[PDB]
Amino acid sequence: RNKLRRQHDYDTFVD
Amino acid sequence: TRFTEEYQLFEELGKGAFSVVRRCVKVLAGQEYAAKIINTKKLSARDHQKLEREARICRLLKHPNIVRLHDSISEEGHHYLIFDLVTGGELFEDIVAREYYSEADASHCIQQILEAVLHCHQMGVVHRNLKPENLLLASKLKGAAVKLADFGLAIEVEGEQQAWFGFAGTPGYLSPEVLRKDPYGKPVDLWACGVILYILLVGYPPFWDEDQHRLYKQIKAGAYDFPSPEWDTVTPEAKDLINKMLTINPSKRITAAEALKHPWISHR
Ligand SMILES: Nc1ncnc2c1ncn2[C@@H]1O[C@H](COP(=O)(O)OP(=O)(O)OP(=O)(O)O)[C@@H](O)[C@H]1O
Ligand SMILES: [Mg+2]
Repeated sequence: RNKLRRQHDYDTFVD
Repeated sequence: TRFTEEYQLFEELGKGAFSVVRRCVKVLAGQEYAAKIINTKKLSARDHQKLEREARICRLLKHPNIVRLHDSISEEGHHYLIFDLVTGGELFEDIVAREYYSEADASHCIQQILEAVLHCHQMGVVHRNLKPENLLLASKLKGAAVKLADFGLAIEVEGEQQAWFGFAGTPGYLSPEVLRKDPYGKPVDLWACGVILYILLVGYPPFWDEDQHRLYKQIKAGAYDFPSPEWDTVTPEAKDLINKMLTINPSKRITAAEALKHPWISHR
């Protein structure tokens, strides 16, 4: 089930 | 040398690739700020352009719901972007603590976010990194003002002209057009507003997966839904505005100006 978590930004494509 | 003279550094608020944000005090004024400290020692020409871009965009934006640049100071080996300090913490923290907002509280919150976004768009600025972590509360008092922050990924656009400006943003908030690697512009910010509004009302995001490739597949397809029990008492007008924000086709996606006239925001 979907969770509210902090996430970092990407400034380029990351697989 | 205006920074070393006038200002004292205190605790770290956050950290980037070549940068740090720290509370600072302009000592003789008795006033506290957020100093973004960029280490410019052997910085590439591209990374200089990105510092100058952020400086230019931050100077441009004067709005009650946008963090205000107070000063920009170039010293030998460090650049200082001094911003008014916002002390109420991140919208992210407040959602987690409160679990979710009431429709009234959510509408008032999203209304201020849309006014910040509208101002950016009117000034030829696309943020690209909208999310609850990048929205700061003016105080810990209920209904305190929301301020758009962190223009590190922001771009300048020429009117309604769109292009492939490259891949940047935060996974859960990325628009389909950025993930498809197709031309994009101001609408990416409205997609993120839809993710934020969704989170405000039930306190969990519309797109989530342990597998990033599966997350991107769900976002590109607009595969969100309104499950029981948390959506059981949410108005259809709230759902309508979310649907218009989370529209795959950015040409058909609601704009900031249009969103601010939606009844769920304006008839209130
Ligand atoms: N005026 C301000 N007052 C208080 N805190 C601020 C202010 N401006 C920025 N911050 C804080 O500085 C930090 C910014 O670093 P952060 O890594 O979160 O930036 P970002 O570009 O959004 O990167 P990421 O994509 O990883 O979130 C955050 O903790 C944010 O709350
Ligand atoms: Mg941030």
